[PDB]
Amino acid sequence: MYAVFQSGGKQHRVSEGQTVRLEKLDIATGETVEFAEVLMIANVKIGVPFVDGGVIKAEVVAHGRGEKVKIVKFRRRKHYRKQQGHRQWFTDVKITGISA
Amino acid sequence: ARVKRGVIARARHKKILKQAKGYYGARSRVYRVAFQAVIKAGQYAYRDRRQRKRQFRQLWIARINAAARQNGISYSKFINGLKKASVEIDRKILADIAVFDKVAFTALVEKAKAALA
Amino acid sequence: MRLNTLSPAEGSKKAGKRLGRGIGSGLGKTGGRGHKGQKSRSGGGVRR
Amino acid sequence: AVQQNKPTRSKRGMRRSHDALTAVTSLSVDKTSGEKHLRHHITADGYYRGRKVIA
Amino acid sequence: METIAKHRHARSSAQKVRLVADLIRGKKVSQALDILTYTNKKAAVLVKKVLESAIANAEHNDGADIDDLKVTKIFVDEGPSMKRIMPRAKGRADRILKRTSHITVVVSDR
Amino acid sequence: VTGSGKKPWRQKGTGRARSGSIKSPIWRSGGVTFAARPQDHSQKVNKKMYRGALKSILSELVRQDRLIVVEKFSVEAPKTKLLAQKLKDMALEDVLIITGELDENLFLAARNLHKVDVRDATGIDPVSLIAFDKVVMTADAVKQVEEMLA
Amino acid sequence: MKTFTAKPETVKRDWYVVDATGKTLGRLATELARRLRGKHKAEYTPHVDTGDYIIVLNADKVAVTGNKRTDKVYYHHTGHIGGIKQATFEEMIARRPERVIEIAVKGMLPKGPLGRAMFRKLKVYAGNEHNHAAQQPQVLDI
RNA sequence: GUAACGGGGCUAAACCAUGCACCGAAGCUGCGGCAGCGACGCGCGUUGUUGGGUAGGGGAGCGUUCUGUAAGCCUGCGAAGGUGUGCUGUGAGGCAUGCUGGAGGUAUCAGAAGUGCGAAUGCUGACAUAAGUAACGAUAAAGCGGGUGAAAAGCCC
RNA sequence: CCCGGCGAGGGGAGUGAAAAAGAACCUGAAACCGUGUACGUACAAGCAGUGGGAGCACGCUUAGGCGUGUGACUGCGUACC
Ligand SMILES: [K+]
Ligand SMILES: [K+]
Ligand SMILES: [K+]
Ligand SMILES: [K+]
Ligand SMILES: [K+]
Ligand SMILES: [K+]
Ligand SMILES: [K+]
Ligand SMILES: [K+]
Ligand SMILES: [Mg+2]
Ligand SMILES: [Mg+2]
Ligand SMILES: [Mg+2]
Ligand SMILES: [Mg+2]
Ligand SMILES: [Mg+2]
Ligand SMILES: [Mg+2]
Ligand SMILES: [Mg+2]
Ligand SMILES: [Mg+2]
Ligand SMILES: [Mg+2]
Ligand SMILES: [Mg+2]
Ligand SMILES: [Mg+2]
Ligand SMILES: [Mg+2]
Ligand SMILES: [Mg+2]
Ligand SMILES: [Mg+2]
Ligand SMILES: [Mg+2]
Ligand SMILES: [Mg+2]
Ligand SMILES: [Mg+2]
Ligand SMILES: [Mg+2]
Ligand SMILES: [Mg+2]
Ligand SMILES: [Mg+2]
Ligand SMILES: [Mg+2]
Ligand SMILES: [Mg+2]
Ligand SMILES: [Mg+2]
Ligand SMILES: [Mg+2]
Ligand SMILES: [Mg+2]
Ligand SMILES: [Mg+2]
Ligand SMILES: [Mg+2]
Ligand SMILES: [Mg+2]
Ligand SMILES: [Mg+2]
Ligand SMILES: [Mg+2]
Ligand SMILES: [Mg+2]
Ligand SMILES: [Mg+2]
Ligand SMILES: [Mg+2]
Ligand SMILES: [Mg+2]
Ligand SMILES: [Mg+2]
Ligand SMILES: [Mg+2]
Ligand SMILES: [Mg+2]
Ligand SMILES: [Mg+2]
Ligand SMILES: [Mg+2]
Ligand SMILES: [Mg+2]
Ligand SMILES: [Mg+2]
Repeated sequence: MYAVFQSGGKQHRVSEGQTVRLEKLDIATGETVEFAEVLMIANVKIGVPFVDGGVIKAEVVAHGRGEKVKIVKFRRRKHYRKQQGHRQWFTDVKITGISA
Repeated sequence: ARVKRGVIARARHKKILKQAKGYYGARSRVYRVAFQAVIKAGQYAYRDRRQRKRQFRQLWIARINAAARQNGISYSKFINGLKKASVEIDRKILADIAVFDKVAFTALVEKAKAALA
Repeated sequence: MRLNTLSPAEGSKKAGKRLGRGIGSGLGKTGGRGHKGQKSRSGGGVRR
Repeated sequence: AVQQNKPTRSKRGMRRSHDALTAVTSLSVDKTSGEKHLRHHITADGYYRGRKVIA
Repeated sequence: METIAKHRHARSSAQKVRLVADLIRGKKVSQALDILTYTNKKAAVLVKKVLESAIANAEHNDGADIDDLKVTKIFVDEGPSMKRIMPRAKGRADRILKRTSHITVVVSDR
Repeated sequence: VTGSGKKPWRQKGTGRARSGSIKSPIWRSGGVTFAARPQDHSQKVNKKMYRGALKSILSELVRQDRLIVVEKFSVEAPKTKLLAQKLKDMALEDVLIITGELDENLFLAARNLHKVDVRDATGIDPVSLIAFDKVVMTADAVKQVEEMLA
Repeated sequence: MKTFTAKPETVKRDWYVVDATGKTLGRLATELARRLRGKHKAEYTPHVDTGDYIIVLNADKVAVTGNKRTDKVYYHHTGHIGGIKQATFEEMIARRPERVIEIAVKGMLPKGPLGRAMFRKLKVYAGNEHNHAAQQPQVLDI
């Protein structure tokens, strides 16, 4: 069984027991989040746009920063160079139940 | 207050040469070349964080098109149908369903067909 | 009050310009002199 | 005429791919003295094909 | 039980000596000594003396038997170059490098 | 730099970077581009700013309980052992002692104690007031330091 | 999750047989190119050959519109100076009729190692017979 | 050398008209993050908006050597340096630690600069490349026996 | 003591806290040159990377994926001053 839900301006196809990395949620580790807008559940219920009664429950398992990305900007012959680092925050959630 | 540059200079050159590991010839060995190689690698990586989003969407669309045409509908009509059905499932998920759950993809096509007809 | 707990007043000690020390500085390469001409030159510039 | 670009260590290695020496495939054994020798050459003790030919 | 001999500062470029070293790498020492005997190279003479030294070291110091020994490792490193001046035409001087080599033979019964 | 002013090689034709002096700062063994000269690093301190700083320092020493005042500070003989014992009785170790006048015996007693300095009131300086953990002042020295600073 | 990729060692490639008789050259070629590349499969992966083996029969009976039978010219250069050679469609059909389809498909396949690998799965025959009954090709109508 | 559709190919996959889909950018939106400027409130929140840049102006920092703080602190139970590895910050960077090293190092807050290099046909040293290539310097010329020697075309007879 | 030309050079032994402090001697960077191992590479066209990515090898705590090395194939892509 799997469900499709929106979180962090992205969509995620998940089953129970899966750990899913999302954009940071302002929720503590251990705490339960509910994704009540569920686009699809296949055991096939297809939302228009959301499956009536569909909730995915999940435990927040961790917050953290992803791998460092280096931003290099360089304009050849124009005496311009700029570097920046980036680490994107994430929230890992473990899916606990799907229910239409 | 004379300052010798050796220790700091070494550290800087080593930092660049570490980033140039795996590069061919002078590009992994020689500072002058490795520095250019590392800058260019960074320019490309910047560009390709944008291109990656283009390339994956292009891949998903191609797969949705294949799967849609197996179910007797073009990509362009399929997407129009899902929009008229008010299905907001994005191309990443549709392309994944197209591969991994062909029956659910068939159900999406049937929903899309019903919306157009 | 010790010799390692005295600070100058804020704004009293601005750092000097150091020309010709790389792109980041904003004064690299030409050192704020622009490109060529008499005013770019060492000892260059017209009298009062 | 001279190179416009320094040839690589790779290219140097590739040119030298034909420089390897060939070992003597086998040494012959004199039928009398039992000495190893180059085939069709006399032994170091001056035998050839069982006969003491030099001294 | 590996036993080494080296000829350090041998008067030959490493390139020239390496041609000979490649013939005997991995061979049994009896086969190696035969190969070197019928290799018509100055380097064969140099490498053979180092191999004979390594064998003698293995027998005397390490209590080996020649019949068990193989050339387990052999390599030639670049030694110090002697710098010399070659007079060329029109008063121009060239540097001659008289290249030297460090020859290392390792013999073992494993 | 010691050397000739001879141009190392001709301006044109040799294929080398143009040279003018063997003493060029670009060159090994050449001059230093902006060779240091002996400098006077002394700054002016306005009289009033000096005196103002001393008053601020002295006032902080009082607020921090680092200024101790005595009626008298003396040792009998010019003997380091006497001063060392006198100081450890007072719970002192690192101390500027400021007296009304230069006394021979206290000066000589303090000389081999690195943590201890003995001044007259005239020879106070702002660094020493801050540097030493405590400052002992004779009552006479206080009178003179007040007279100094007004 | 990461998007699926086909794996070359696990790809299922089916065998098909197409009759070229009376088909418009270019309109057949695009459908061949599509299927050789595997663009018809949901498992389509740009860097993997996911396509099918395709037998084309009756290549000599492929059709072209207009005056192309006489006027479509195939050029190649031999690499020797002045060595520009030409053949009309009708001459190509007479001499080497499989080449007409093969050339049409090759130009519609990706360039590079993978595109060349994709082309190897196309088996063009001048006539109505093939040697590949062992591969059990299914009829594919275009 | 096709060579005046980018190619294949196309009789539409051309052109015209009409219409609806879809693709398509670092544009716009979504989600997360950072910073500038300004409000409105109490350096914090909320909210608006801005953040492509050469010359160039303005602002804020990193690190290096040296002076004080320091007769302190760390260090033979292993300093600096060297070399890996891991962690960490928006960046210059920082921290930790394995190995090497074998005696120095130096927080903090201040102070001073021989304070940062890829270019200057830069300067010095080292080391490459061409390359085991050209060449081995008069085309008067060598051959053999014997000797000596670890070895002899070249030395001795 | 041993190999070697009563060599050069080396291997042992011994000294020393250390000889990978052995006199070409403190530390011992880099270019440059090797030996070994893993992976790739002999139908393949270009600034040699970057984005995607299979396979293989070696390690690891869902027994799982993960990490490290490599990088077939593929989109994009003409160094720096
Ligand atoms: K200026
Ligand atoms: K001089
Ligand atoms: K004293
Ligand atoms: K260390
Ligand atoms: K300090
Ligand atoms: K230079
Ligand atoms: K060479
Ligand atoms: K690529
Ligand atoms: Mg110094
Ligand atoms: Mg390296
Ligand atoms: Mg500027
Ligand atoms: Mg200029
Ligand atoms: Mg101008
Ligand atoms: Mg100007
Ligand atoms: Mg001048
Ligand atoms: Mg050129
Ligand atoms: Mg060769
Ligand atoms: Mg002359
Ligand atoms: Mg000097
Ligand atoms: Mg005065
Ligand atoms: Mg292309
Ligand atoms: Mg022509
Ligand atoms: Mg986009
Ligand atoms: Mg935007
Ligand atoms: Mg903008
Ligand atoms: Mg800007
Ligand atoms: Mg200091
Ligand atoms: Mg400088
Ligand atoms: Mg340099
Ligand atoms: Mg520059
Ligand atoms: Mg040279
Ligand atoms: Mg030769
Ligand atoms: Mg040549
Ligand atoms: Mg030749
Ligand atoms: Mg010749
Ligand atoms: Mg001669
Ligand atoms: Mg000799
Ligand atoms: Mg003779
Ligand atoms: Mg002669
Ligand atoms: Mg004679
Ligand atoms: Mg000796
Ligand atoms: Mg050591
Ligand atoms: Mg010496
Ligand atoms: Mg020492
Ligand atoms: Mg040393
Ligand atoms: Mg081919
Ligand atoms: Mg191949
Ligand atoms: Mg090529
Ligand atoms: Mg390209």
